[PDB]
Amino acid sequence: MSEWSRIAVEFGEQQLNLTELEDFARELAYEGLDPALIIKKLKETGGDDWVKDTKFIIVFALTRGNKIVKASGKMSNSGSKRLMALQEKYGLVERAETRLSITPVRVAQSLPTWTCAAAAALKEYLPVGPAVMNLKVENYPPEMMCMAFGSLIPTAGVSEATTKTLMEAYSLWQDAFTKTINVKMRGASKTEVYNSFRDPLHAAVNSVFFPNDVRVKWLKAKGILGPDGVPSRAAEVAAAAYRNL
Amino acid sequence: SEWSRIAVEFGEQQLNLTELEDFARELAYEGLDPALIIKKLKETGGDDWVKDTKFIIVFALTRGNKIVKASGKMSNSGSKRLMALQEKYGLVERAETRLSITPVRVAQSLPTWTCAAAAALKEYLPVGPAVMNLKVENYPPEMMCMAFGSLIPTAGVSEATTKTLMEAYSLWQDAFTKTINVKMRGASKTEVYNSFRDPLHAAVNSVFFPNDVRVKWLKAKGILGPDGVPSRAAEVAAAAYRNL
Amino acid sequence: MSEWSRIAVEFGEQQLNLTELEDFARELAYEGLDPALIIKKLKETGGDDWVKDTKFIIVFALTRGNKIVKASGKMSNSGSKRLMALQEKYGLVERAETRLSITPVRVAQSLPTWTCAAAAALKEYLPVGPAVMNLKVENYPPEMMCMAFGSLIPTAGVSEATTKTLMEAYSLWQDAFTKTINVKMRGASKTEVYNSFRDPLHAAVNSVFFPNDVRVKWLKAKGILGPDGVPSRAAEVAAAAYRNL
Amino acid sequence: MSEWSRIAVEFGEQQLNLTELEDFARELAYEGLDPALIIKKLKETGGDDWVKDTKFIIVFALTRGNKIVKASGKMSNSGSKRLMALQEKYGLVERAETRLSITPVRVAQSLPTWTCAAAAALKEYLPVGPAVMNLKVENYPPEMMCMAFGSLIPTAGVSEATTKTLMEAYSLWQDAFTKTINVKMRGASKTEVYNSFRDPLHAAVNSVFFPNDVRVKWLKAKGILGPDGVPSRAAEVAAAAYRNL
Amino acid sequence: MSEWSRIAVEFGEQQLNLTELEDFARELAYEGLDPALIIKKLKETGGDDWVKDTKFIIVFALTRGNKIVKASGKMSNSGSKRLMALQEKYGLVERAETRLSITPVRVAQSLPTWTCAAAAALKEYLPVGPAVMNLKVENYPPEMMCMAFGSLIPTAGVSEATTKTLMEAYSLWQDAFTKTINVKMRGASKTEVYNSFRDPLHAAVNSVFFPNDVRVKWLKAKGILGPDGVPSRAAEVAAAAYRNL
RNA sequence: UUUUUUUUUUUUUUUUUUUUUUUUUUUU
Repeated sequence: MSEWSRIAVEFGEQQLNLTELEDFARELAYEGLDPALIIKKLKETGGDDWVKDTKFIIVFALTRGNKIVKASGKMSNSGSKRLMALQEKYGLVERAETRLSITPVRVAQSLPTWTCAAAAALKEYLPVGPAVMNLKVENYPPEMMCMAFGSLIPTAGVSEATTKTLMEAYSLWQDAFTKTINVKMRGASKTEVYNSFRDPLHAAVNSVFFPNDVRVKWLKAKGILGPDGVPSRAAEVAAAAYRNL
Repeated sequence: SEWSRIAVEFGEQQLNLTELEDFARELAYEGLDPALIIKKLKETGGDDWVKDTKFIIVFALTRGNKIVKASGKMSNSGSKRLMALQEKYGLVERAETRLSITPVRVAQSLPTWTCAAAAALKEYLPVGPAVMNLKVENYPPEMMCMAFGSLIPTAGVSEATTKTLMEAYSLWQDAFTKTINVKMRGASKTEVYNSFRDPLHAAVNSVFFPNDVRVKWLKAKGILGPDGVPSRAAEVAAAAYRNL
Repeated sequence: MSEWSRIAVEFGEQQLNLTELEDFARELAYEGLDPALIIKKLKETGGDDWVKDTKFIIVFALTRGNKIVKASGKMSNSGSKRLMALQEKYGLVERAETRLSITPVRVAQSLPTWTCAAAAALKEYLPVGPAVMNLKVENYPPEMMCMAFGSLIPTAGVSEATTKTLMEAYSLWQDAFTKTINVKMRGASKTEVYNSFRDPLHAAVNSVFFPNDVRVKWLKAKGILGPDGVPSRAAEVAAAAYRNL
Repeated sequence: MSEWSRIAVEFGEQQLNLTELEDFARELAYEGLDPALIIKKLKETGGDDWVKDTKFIIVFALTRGNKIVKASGKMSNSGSKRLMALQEKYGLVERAETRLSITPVRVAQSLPTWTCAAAAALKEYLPVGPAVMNLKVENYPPEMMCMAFGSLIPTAGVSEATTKTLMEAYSLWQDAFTKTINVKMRGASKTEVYNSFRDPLHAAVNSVFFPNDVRVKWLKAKGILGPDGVPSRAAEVAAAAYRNL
Repeated sequence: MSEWSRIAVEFGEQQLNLTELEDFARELAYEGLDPALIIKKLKETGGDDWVKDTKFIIVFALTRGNKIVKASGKMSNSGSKRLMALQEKYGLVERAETRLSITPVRVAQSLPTWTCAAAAALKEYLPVGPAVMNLKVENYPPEMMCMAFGSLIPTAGVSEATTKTLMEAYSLWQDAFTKTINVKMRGASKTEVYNSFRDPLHAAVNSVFFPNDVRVKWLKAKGILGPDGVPSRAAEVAAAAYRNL
């Protein structure tokens, strides 16, 4: 023939090796919540005030969302004046055009070990609170009532069965949140709304920046799982409720 | 890594409940405050605010909030005064902040006046008997207004009455939404309620306009009977909208 | 609670004055055409040659439409420059965005009497011809055969019963015109096509700018209406044909 | 009332000039394309290579379409060098917006005899070839598998009955062609298809550039029309299928 | 009737020599993206390291799309400098404009002998994979979740019915792929979703790039068809799934 | 990333050789 197919066919006798091919996929994957760079801008700009600085931004992401410019107009005058100062201080963005972009939801997503705890303390003020969420699943735990907690769910050191059921329970909250927060997904099918958060959620659970030691010791402290390592009663009934309509 | 440990250490710190609660109240959602729009409305006009507001009210009742676009397709006499009132109050065609003062905002901020006026303007509203009379008969003109969302009460009256009055109200503005939006025309009914459930309930749940006067004004308009049952036009509208 | 809320309840409880309010209601209604302004713009700008300049503009609307840019490239190039010369001189537009906006059809709608006479003198050159109109109805009046006839139909001084017959007869020409001029409208129901031009037509006949006293004398002099105030034979048969699908 | 009421009345009371209005009507009458004009540009700039160059443009519209840039990036490099020169030589525009605008489709339908003769010898290369069209009618003549036969069906010298059959026979090819070529129009009804090419088809039939006498002579030589002046067997069967969707 | 109507028809009646018009029918025919044309650029620019560079591009095509800017903005640091470096050497673009334009999926579609095995190894990392598809067909062939397996569908040496089953079993993956990856294609009928990927499929299958002697040998080695030449049970079980929607 | 937002046409629609589609395609 020629160099047309002979080179192409000759490429095939090379035998693929699993680890190196996996490494390319491991190195080349979707993630938009890089814990490394997201925290550098907070600490480097503010030496000691960053601890109270991150207090303001994270609760803004947990309560209202990411539309900084749209929220500020509908914000209180006292809140808007300082929020814009924080906006100018770091240069926050509303749309995650790039990974290095600083948006409040990543800050919450990068410090979930408190964000979930803050959600427990702030239940009535959540975007989807007990007034609406409790009408879907009985006695739902308030810790899981958050957006950033998805990075705290374990993936190693605990049985995969607990991970699967806890995946289902969290996914139900996303269904309640996504329908309420977005008008487009209102009235859509159960799978259609589920299609909206496969990638960000699966990236959080498989994230390796958090060691598996901190999550397992934190979960048992809040009672979301029992001493034996299985999720609490409220978790499974939430997971079971997701199976049915 | 080192920065992995500080995140672990940061979360182990005991959160301040009263400080966090202080943050939450400041960051709680705030919407159109009818007290501030009246404040700007009252302070700018010393004595003509009574007659200047109703001129803006009828403009929002008849035409949209597009100030500049409506002025170019309107009578010359009306254009001169509207532009003068435009500069006097600093109206904005769109609502970016809570301080923004758009003509439709004034309509919803004074529901009692703006909605009784629409009763006599049956042939002048953007949508009325000329469009939806083929669906319902003897439609009440006293609620053919953009501000009737803030007039329907939920306390002091039975819950079922609130549902049907909301159910009847949705019929008028279902056609209004379909006629007013090019992309929304010919869409599913489920999309009509989904794209409208959020704005409707905010006006209903508002606690600015007193609840006792809501029913009393509605009582004199014939919408609610003396016994407390919705008028015949309410149920027939309720039955018509549910079945497409 | 607040005393200012009590101001709102009293402000709306006062009895509304219907007569004064209705004055506002008519004052804020839309009026897409102002025949005073269309004449005023031409007279003040090019009044030196306004006698001849307006004649070319209207006959263009008589024989074609509003698409200046699309029409300038298809017509003869000997006079295409002059139309483009008149394009910049007066500022014609293809769409009526505002009242100040001027289109060729608007000029025709502002001088209903002359354009009907011009249509009579140029019967063969209209987009719809008497040849297809002859098949529909015999001896159709070429002066009635014009777009701007709607603004010339009388509503006062003549009985309403015969006005509808003239209205129905004119609708036959409009039905043929709008079917030919728009390719998509062909093969449609009789009531649907009649509704595409119904709204502009009723607004045109009810216009107050053109006096009704001069409307009758012009209409009688052109042979459509006899000296007794009754339609001619051609007018009645044209209306009768329209009533039959 | 004011001057504007008087201006409208007095202008219509003026005596119109019959020759002045008649002059404007003829000037504003237009023709889509006179094939004499299109040959003027082609023949003048080409001294002796115009016969080969026209033979190059003619089949490019007959085989690939009226897009110079879109085609040039998806065809042979040997032909791209020459074809790019042809566009620069004649100033070929992609879209025909003016009567002076020159596109390969205009040249394709400006030489009706040679264009559709070429399509007969290249059946497998048409965008709508026998393979995709044999499922609608059996034994369709190759000479009609072209976009220039619309101007080959005559008006004078043949009866109205045979002309209608030829129009209907061609309309079937256009129905397959228009559905295939118009993206926005693929899922349209049968009565909508006839409206899409209603005006363009009758424009070619009524064109006066290409004489009627050669039209009937060309048809009989190609077997389309019988020696006695009647359509061939393949004509009515194509027309019948068009009538039957 | 004119000297120019005659000159237009004089060469339109000339007999056409087939060996000069069909000659200008293959120089103008369609050749889309040509395999071995993209390969040449890879060999000429990175001949010392094209083996390693090609694998990274193929992995990117498998686990991502064509938007190089969108993908690079939400992924790791180390890959971003690596992928951007390979971008300027090889000139990868997100949109294909010509035959010479190279997009990352195109490189992976001209070497299916590797990406099929690569897809099987990384079945967990495909944008659409078994995890969202095992509920459709059990024990699906792992080397199917790739865009290049269709260019190696056999056409000679095997029955046509076998090819249709392989075509159908391949048709299922895009039915899961284009439905999930395209919001517009979501909720589409089975007939129109088939036509979206029908045209690229036939060209890939009918391509003469791959000799069929090695096509079957590689296909046999993957075990989804027996040594007798009939597809394994995994293909036929997919056949039942596709036919009933 | 919604929680009182959406203002469409409203005496306009403007055709008489126009539309050039797919043919290893798109990653929201």
